[PDB]
Amino acid sequence: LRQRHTELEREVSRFEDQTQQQRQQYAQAKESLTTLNRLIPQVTLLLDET
Amino acid sequence: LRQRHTELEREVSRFEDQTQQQRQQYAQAKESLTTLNRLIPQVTLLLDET
Amino acid sequence: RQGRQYQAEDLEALQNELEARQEALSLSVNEGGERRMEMRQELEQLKQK
Amino acid sequence: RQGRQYQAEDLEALQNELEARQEALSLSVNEGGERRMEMRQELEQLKQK
Repeated sequence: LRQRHTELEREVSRFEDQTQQQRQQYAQAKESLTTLNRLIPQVTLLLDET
Repeated sequence: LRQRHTELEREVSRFEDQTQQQRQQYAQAKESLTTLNRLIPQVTLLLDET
Repeated sequence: RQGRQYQAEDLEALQNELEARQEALSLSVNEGGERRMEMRQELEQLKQK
Repeated sequence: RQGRQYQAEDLEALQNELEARQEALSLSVNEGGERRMEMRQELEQLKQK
């Protein structure tokens, strides 16, 4: 059971690392998407590269 | 523990409902924001009410 | 559809308001589900017990 | 800021992909949370044992 506890702590660390990395990365993706859909939600089409 | 099950079912129903409503209204407001910044992301400036 | 005329003449600020709402969306859901999800596990545990 | 010159000529696909990645945000965060808390409950059971 102590070996199980050690492996469980390892698994906690793995889950926390995965959750951190994914949440940060996709939060910055959220920010980028917000910037696109705010400043240029097809405002490029209004520009149309005319 | 079966009484605890009853209380747990009560809590589950409450949270399920609350989440359903809140997500519905917030998603509708989000879709409203998207409609704004899609149909009129300051496109009213190009309209300009001339 | 939301608001009834609700200052559509110059609505800019409302969008920023909605951003706050949008934020409160994720929070309001991220907590909620987890809570029920929490009890789900506990419920299972209780059942097992 | 994101990408260095990143299909600015026609970027809508990228907005769509980022929406998909936000769906992935929600899925991944919820899955990680539920798994880690269930295995925390397993930790508690092992502790009592």
